[PDB]
Amino acid sequence: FSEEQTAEFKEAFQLFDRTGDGKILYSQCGDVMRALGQNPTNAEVMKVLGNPKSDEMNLKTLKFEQFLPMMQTIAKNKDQGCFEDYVEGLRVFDKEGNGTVMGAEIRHVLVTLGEKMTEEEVEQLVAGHEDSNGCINYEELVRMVLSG
Amino acid sequence: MGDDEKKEKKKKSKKKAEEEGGDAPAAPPAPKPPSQKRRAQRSGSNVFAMFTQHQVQEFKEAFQLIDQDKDGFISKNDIRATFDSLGRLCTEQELDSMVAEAPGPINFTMFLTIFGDRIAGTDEEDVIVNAFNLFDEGDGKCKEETLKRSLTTWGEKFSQDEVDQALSEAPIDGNGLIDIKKFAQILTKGAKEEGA
Amino acid sequence: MGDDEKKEKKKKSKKKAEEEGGDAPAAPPAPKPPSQKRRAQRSGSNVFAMFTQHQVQEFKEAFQLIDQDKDGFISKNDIRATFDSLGRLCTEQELDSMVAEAPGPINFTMFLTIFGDRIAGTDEEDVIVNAFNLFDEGDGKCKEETLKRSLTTWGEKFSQDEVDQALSEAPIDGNGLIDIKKFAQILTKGAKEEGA
Amino acid sequence: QRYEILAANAIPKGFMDGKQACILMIKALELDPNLYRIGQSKIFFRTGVLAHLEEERDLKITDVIIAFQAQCRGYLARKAFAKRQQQLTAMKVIQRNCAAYLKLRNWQWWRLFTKVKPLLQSAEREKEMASMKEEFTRLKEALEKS
Amino acid sequence: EMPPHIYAIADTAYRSMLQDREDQSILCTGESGAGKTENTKKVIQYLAV
Amino acid sequence: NCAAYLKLRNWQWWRLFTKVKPLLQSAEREKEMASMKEEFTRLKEALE
Repeated sequence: FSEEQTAEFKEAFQLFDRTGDGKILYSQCGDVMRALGQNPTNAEVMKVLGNPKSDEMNLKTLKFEQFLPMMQTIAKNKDQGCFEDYVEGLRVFDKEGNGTVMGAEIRHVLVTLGEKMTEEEVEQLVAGHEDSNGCINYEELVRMVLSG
Repeated sequence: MGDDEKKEKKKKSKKKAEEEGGDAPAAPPAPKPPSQKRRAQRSGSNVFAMFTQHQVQEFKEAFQLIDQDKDGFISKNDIRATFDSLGRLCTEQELDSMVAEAPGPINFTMFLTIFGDRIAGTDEEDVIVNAFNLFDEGDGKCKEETLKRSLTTWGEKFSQDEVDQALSEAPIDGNGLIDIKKFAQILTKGAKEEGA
Repeated sequence: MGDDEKKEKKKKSKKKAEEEGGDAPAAPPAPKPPSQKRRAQRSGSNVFAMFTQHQVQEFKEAFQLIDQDKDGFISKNDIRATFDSLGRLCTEQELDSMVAEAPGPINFTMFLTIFGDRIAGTDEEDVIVNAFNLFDEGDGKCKEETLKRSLTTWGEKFSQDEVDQALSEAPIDGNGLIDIKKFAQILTKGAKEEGA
Repeated sequence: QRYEILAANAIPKGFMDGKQACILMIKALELDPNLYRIGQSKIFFRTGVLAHLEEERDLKITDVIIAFQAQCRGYLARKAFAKRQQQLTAMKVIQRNCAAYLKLRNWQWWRLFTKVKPLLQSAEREKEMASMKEEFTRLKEALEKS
Repeated sequence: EMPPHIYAIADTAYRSMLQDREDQSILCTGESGAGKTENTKKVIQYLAV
Repeated sequence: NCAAYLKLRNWQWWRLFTKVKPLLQSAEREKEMASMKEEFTRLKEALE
């Protein structure tokens, strides 16, 4: 990364502290990273954190040359998707095959699959991209997730 | 030169901050290099525009019982008078801490930036309120015992003397010190009693 | 040492009130151990609109209107030719007395020294709406019979003369002297000139 | 439209019949022939199978549907990070404060702006004036389409 | 992991219904004091939380 | 007040309010932002 954007990252680190000495909680790693032009899966991060459970996930600490290498060690990346991948991967609620997507079910997948979203996380991604019957045009729901 | 602007502001800046490191002694305070006027600009600072119609004239709405220089002022010689007669204070040690909101003419065109400096001067809300509102989590507050654990065990460790005085004083309000208000006792919207 | 601050506390006077009005006090503070002067506060500045926002603006800035010869004081000849420059002149005696509402040098400060301090006179307009607005039994008006019968008969009494003068001025409509307007007719942003 | 990417390898080429592509995603995590059942719309499962393969489908969709949920988390965290982006030097300011606490409730510019501050008009107002004109038009437009 | 129980069928019902949109009945059988009375109040204890 | 119109309209240090005294400003944009203020809530409230 250039020193420029890394300075912005130095701040996005610096802000997020606890005892006042260059110390970020493991928890915050992916989220800060996400804002920093990245969407690293919890599974991706968990690899480069060393499999904590909720306890030491909440308790263990990062510092900057643990954070910034992690950022990088995901950032140069492998599979990360595009429109064509995500129209199929968001035709993912087509109910008959309809070019529009299932309202409750888009919420449920988000609770029910891998990286279990809260209710909160589910509703926010979905809401108001359905119609009266609760059909979501995914062809657009795709671009919404893929840019913003 | 422009040191003329700065003699009028060795009068008025000095309004911030040259003797400020008082009982905690002789700090690296406000600098003479002109760019640094904008480090004196820290958060908590609102200054309303010149022909204000009035948030600035509200200072006329109290003007009478404050001023010094009445073609219409409060000079050095008026927080190095008035605060000893209006809001707080100063030892030669804390001299131009508080007197660093006037070491030189608070004209009406500076009353402007003294209720400006009221909602500004000493580390105001974004600093003070948020000192603990950032340790805090949310629509919340901080735990009493944990704040005792702080004050003594975290950083420059303080004495018993210091804790006891700041204990009987601490607004313990439901097992938790009401931090936002321990700071913003000094602020909101319902009093016209002190400082000014 | 701890003293040079306190040396300075005396130039307040040298341009505000005191150089006329030791009447409006310099209030002694500053006891040498400078921890002490935190007891000297003026706690509680509120009542109805003391600086009312369409009045005391004008008064003070009518120093820049009433100082005609542009000296910095207000002479007998200032108030006069400046009233003549509007219209209705006081006689030199009426003026002399109106200057003698202060002991002599009515300058920029002595002017406002008597101006603000005089907080009393007539009733407020919203009280004056309550005057007949509290007599009505609903949202309605005031039957004219009741305003005539009252002014003459009840409590403090008028003469016929006193009512008839008030009656040609009194906005009768629908046998109802709709009181809200007559109140504004007597006392809104009222007439100039009569003081200062 | 869920199991999809259990076989990121099997399905490509834009779009693909529903029903059929499901056999492609389902085979790629073993999902034994006798245990899942296809109608028009409903899928049916035996005791034991559905659900440990739904669970283990969380384990094997990973690849894109975890990388779907990831994009979501992304998009959201952008907006939602907040809570610790702060305290550091202000905590150290609590210490500035505390070394001086003896002199804190003890403060200069406290309350004298705000009791005669219902009684006055002209307020924030110059900040308002320009942006009030902008506010006036906007407020009209937004009410209209509601 | 959610196996043969009045509950088990009741989450089969609770899931399917909402997917398929075909309405659901849970019907006990069998003789006197055979716990229709209860296996019902279990479907009650199931959905209640 | 009624007897004050009959009598107290008469000192030297009270009836000085208009002629050249609305020339001291601090009322212009308020005249607009009184009427606009009423419309401002009439616009906010109905929207929300």
